[PDB]
Amino acid sequence: NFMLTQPHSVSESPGKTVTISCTRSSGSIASNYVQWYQQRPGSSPTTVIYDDNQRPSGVPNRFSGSIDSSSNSASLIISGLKTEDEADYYCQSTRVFGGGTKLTVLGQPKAAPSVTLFPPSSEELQANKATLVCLISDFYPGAVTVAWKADSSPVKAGVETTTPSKQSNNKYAASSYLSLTPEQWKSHRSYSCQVTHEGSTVEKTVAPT
Amino acid sequence: HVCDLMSGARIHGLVFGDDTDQEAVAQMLDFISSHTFVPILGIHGGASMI
Amino acid sequence: KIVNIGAVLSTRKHEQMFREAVNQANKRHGSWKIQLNATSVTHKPNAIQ
Repeated sequence: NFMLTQPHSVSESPGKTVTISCTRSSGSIASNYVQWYQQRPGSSPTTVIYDDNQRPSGVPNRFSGSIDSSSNSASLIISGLKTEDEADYYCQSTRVFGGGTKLTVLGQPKAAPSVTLFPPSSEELQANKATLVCLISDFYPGAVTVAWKADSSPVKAGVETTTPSKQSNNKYAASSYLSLTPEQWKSHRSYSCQVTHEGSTVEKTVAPT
Repeated sequence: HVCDLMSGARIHGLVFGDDTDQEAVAQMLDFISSHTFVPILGIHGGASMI
Repeated sequence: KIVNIGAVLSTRKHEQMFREAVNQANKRHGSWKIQLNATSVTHKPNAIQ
């Protein structure tokens, strides 16, 4: 089977175009047809572009489609406008969906996220539990990629990250929680909470005691 | 066979026969008759069913 | 697998869409079980031919 690649998110100002590419892992893209879809928050997905270069009835043009081979990828091109098209787009070829790219208008000025790593409390360690608390805030847009590595390899066991959501100051907030045991807490030298936001990576590391 | 025989000595009749049950042989022979003007009388075998 | 489908269609220009259309069907139906092929031939003169 193949696998579909989409960028996590992208930001574009009104009056300018934006391109998002759907990439096929194995095999050629032209071997099968591809489709593009949009989904508003809480709204059912709606067809926007189907069968490579074909506009469904009701689609007001603008949204074109590139199916050139290139690096085994097919991209989606949108005319310059930011009225409502700020949504998440997915590519589907054959029983496989795309990752999805978040698109939003350029509103408030972008703010760098604030990374803070909280080592597990001693009282929790007494209860044979270890929770790693990582908090993020003052960032735009609400899309943060957070990864956890035990100083020698990424760790995905017990990780728990809150979905970003709009704050009360036209901003976004989120947090990441990692659940571990005292044996795992004391087994590794340090644990890292990497934060990725709009291509910006901020690293904060903590050590036991 | 049929039209090479026709191309050989000039026959006028091709009294025929068979041993199978494939009804399709009747239609093929009927097609032979149209474009060659040779009377043919199938008797026994596949070329028997009306 | 290789399920070849033929035709006795008219002049080769009309046959061109046949070779084009099958790939479209191949593109639509996605599996490694349905790899069709194509062949054709024009209307030769005479009936026996």
